[PDB]
Amino acid sequence: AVRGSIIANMLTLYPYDTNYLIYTQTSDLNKEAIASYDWAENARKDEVKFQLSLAFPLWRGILGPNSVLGASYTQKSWWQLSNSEESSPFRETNYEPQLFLGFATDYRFAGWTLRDVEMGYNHDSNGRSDPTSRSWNRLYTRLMAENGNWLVEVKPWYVVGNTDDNPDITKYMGYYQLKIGYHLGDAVLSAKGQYNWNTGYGGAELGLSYPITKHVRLYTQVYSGYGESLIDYNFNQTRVGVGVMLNDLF
Repeated sequence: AVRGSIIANMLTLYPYDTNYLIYTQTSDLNKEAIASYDWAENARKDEVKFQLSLAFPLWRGILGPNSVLGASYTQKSWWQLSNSEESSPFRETNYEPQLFLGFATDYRFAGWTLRDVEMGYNHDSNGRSDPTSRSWNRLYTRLMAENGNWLVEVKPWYVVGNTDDNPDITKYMGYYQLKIGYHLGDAVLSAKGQYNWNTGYGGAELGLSYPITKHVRLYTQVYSGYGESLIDYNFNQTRVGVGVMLNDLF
């Protein structure tokens, strides 16, 4: 089985990243970037945030017994539920589809065991038009290794193609994302961050989850920093939220 291995599992729908629904409250709401929306001025700091993440095997065995041509779809949304006055609109959705090539490996080194090696294309959108449109594409490599109750993932990338809606996004995002998971009994502690040294901008996301049932977990999240979403890429905030989860990191 190997817990947390996206590619191994991938070799009923398949999860990719985590899936979850939480009720959040942000330290501040970026009214500036969404000022062109009629409702923008009466925007509240409490939103429902949720994420879906599916993985789809397209061609298993394309380069051997442990490889796969695959695709994923991760979608995050921030919803102004409590804002009944404006018709509880969606503030923002990020659509993040990937086309990739992944390997279920077993390369051991220093007690660690590298289990996923994945290389592909990444497109990340917010589906809006001008002037609220946000977008960037990336060639990345996702690398995951395990060690007992530890899981560590590193996903470096190279920004490719056009970035006109957010030229300087890479200034706030960085060139890689780092995940740390920890298995305290059935509780999963998780750390998700990215940071650009040359600029000093970045952001982190802490998390704690515990099962209620075989398919549902209690979950709490704390995001703090830049780039929580595309429309808030150049905007800092601390958001905290509580809700439910299907699958975590492992």
